[PDB]
Amino acid sequence: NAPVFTQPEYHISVKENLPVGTRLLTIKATDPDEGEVTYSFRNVREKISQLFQLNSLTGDITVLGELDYEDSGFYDVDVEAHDGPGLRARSKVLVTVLDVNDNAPEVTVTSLTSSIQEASSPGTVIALFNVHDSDSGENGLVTCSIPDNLPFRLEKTYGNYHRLLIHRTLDREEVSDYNITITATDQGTPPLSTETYISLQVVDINDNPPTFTHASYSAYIPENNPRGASILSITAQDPDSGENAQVIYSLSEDTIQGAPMSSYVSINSNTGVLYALRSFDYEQFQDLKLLVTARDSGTPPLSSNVSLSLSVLDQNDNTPEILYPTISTGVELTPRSADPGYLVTKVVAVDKDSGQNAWLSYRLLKASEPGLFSVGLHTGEVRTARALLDRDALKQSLVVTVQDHGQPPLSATVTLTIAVSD
Ligand SMILES: *[C@@H]1O[C@H](CO)[C@@H](O[C@@H]2O[C@H](CO)[C@@H](O)[C@H](O)[C@H]2NC(C)=O)[C@H](O)[C@H]1NC(C)=O
Ligand SMILES: *[C@@H]1O[C@H](CO)[C@@H](O)[C@H](O)[C@H]1NC(C)=O
Ligand SMILES: *[C@H]1O[C@H](CO)[C@@H](O)[C@H](O)[C@@H]1O
Ligand SMILES: *[C@H]1O[C@H](CO)[C@@H](O)[C@H](O)[C@@H]1O
Ligand SMILES: *[C@H]1O[C@H](CO)[C@@H](O)[C@H](O)[C@@H]1O
Ligand SMILES: *[C@H]1O[C@H](CO)[C@@H](O)[C@H](O)[C@@H]1O
Ligand SMILES: *[C@H]1O[C@H](CO)[C@@H](O)[C@H](O)[C@@H]1O
Ligand SMILES: *[C@H]1O[C@H](CO)[C@@H](O)[C@H](O)[C@@H]1O
Ligand SMILES: [Ca+2]
Ligand SMILES: [Ca+2]
Ligand SMILES: [Ca+2]
Ligand SMILES: [Ca+2]
Ligand SMILES: [Ca+2]
Ligand SMILES: [Ca+2]
Ligand SMILES: [Ca+2]
Ligand SMILES: [Ca+2]
Ligand SMILES: [Ca+2]
Repeated sequence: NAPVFTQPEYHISVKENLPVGTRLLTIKATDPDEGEVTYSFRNVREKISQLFQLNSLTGDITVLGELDYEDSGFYDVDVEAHDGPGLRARSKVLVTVLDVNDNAPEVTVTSLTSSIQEASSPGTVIALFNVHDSDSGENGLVTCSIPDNLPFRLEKTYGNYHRLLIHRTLDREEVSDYNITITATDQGTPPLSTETYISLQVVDINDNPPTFTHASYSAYIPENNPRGASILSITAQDPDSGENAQVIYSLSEDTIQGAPMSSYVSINSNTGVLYALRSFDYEQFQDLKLLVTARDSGTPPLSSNVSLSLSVLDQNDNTPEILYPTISTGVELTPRSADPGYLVTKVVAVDKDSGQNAWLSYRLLKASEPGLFSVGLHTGEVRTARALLDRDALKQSLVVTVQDHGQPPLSATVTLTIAVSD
């Protein structure tokens, strides 16, 4: 009779990743009469013909083309058998393909937002993306990941549609740009990830003013100073960017000695270098109060004020004046009967400067009769040091020198003519 298969249908359950040529199964037919047995496909299917290879003699079924679960999951194959002339025996072969997580998730970004205002309202849609995975089961479910520390809340809009919203108010002065990476994680083991990142640039509002490094300033200038002298350097900082962060310096206008402030001090608008336009004579005025403003470009401008206090330092640049005596007989008198210590005269002198530069000391330089008189060091009193004698001359002359105590010191000289009275 006809041959007999060991089973009218053969089953197998294999994974889709089975290498080509791997033996799938083996079909057996036997003749019961007492040989040569043919094994051939029955109704050849083009997909089944490409995907499965069997020879007649071995009767083994091996893989000819890679099986993709995503293409087809079940195969119904018709097989028969010949003994030569006799009736062809029929038998089915059923191949169950299993799913292997061999497709990482594919993320398609539908909408996006590439810029956001600093003081913007939270809740703006940053991105609306959808993820699709070709695999099946838990190998096909997908989760969307965003860095944890970054303060935003991501939620799923509907089904596999997700939204990326702003949970925390944004401020440009913290970080400039963003490289936000959403990583798609597969649930099937081992998991397969596919990450996609989006770029962003933060809009910058002019909401911060320029701030000075010190709440108040104070500089010092010598009395005489060159034209265009470098007095100070001022610097203010603006945490913004672009036009909204440039600094421009100005000197608020006041009046000194009836003259505008622009007469003595200028500032460079770009570099806070304070320049002195004239020399500040200490005996004319000692100090001036200034106000420095710093603004930014763009609209509207945003500025700040700082209180500068400029002080001129005195310099010994004035010789003492001897107001007494001047060129009334220039001759002072002294009695012949004058006791020791008689106040003959007293030198009067002043000094335009201040402090040690206005500290006068008078000393005796030259005397017609040496031990007769005495000049008070700090009072300038010309007095008698001894009693007068008949030998002493009728007309006397002293040379007094007035010194200031500055650095370096300056002196003056005066000759006193003192007549001896009788
Ligand atoms: C965002 O950052 C990632 C890094 O986390 C960047 O990825 C780099 O890409 C270059 C170019 O192909 C690779 O050579 C590096 O290996 C990647 N860095 C890694 C893996 O850490 C990505 O290009 C950035 N994109 C934007 C828009 O900023
Ligand atoms: C600067 O002037 C503004 C108003 O013009 C004022 O609000 C501010 O207090 C002033 N600066 C200082 C340090 O007082
Ligand atoms: C010019 O130079 C002086 C030093 O001589 C600085 O102190 C000033 O700030 C400016 O830079
Ligand atoms: C601001 O910039 C000036 C330059 O003009 C410096 O001299 C100052 O010390 C501050 O850094
Ligand atoms: C008065 O005295 C001072 C200091 O002794 C001198 O520097 C000056 O020239 C004048 O003679
Ligand atoms: C006082 O005396 C001195 C002498 O050294 C002169 O140099 C000066 O001009 C003043 O007459
Ligand atoms: C007064 O006269 C004397 C001369 O003894 C000078 O030395 C002095 O400088 C001042 O002219
Ligand atoms: C007496 O004479 C002297 C010059 O010898 C003067 O310096 C003095 O002021 C007074 O006239
Ligand atoms: Ca596959
Ligand atoms: Ca698969
Ligand atoms: Ca997958
Ligand atoms: Ca801000
Ligand atoms: Ca800003
Ligand atoms: Ca600003
Ligand atoms: Ca002077
Ligand atoms: Ca002076
Ligand atoms: Ca002086």
